[PDB]
Amino acid sequence: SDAEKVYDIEGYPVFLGSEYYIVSAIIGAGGGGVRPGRTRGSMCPMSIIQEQSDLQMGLPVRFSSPEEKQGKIYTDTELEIEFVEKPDCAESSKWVIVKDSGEARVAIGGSEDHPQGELVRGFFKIEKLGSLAYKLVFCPKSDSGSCSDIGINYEGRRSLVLKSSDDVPFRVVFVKPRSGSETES
Repeated sequence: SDAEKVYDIEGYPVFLGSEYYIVSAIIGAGGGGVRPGRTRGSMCPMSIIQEQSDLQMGLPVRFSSPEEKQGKIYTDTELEIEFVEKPDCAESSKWVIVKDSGEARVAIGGSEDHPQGELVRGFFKIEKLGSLAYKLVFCPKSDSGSCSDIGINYEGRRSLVLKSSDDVPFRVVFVKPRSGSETES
């Protein structure tokens, strides 16, 4: 329920709990998928970067919801995101918002990986960006009544950040990884 259903590029619903690559949509600004990446000035890669090549779909993620453990994903509904793999220096691969430079960025790891005061509590949501794309948004807890678009900060590292305006979202589509009898990690 709530709005419209979110589908992968194959036309199938995006399911909570299943693995999906998040890659740049055809109407995007180029590039591939996302993955944890090196943080400028840190030994532990806790930033999220977008691949420069559309040949690289990045690392898969799985979506979860505070209302149901399974089911189809609908736009404009609360979601939490996590990569299916995490660095050993991080306690988790969950996506979080870290604000400590005027400009909030999307990172991985929770309260055990970042100073509490730096994290911004809230939920993610997937919004439809036409019929050829989607975009991710983050809705702060305290800011009850406003969500910021997730966009790319182009600086050679294509890192994911929260945009102040809604004119520069990272346009994406969802791709299910290939499998069969088993999907080792």
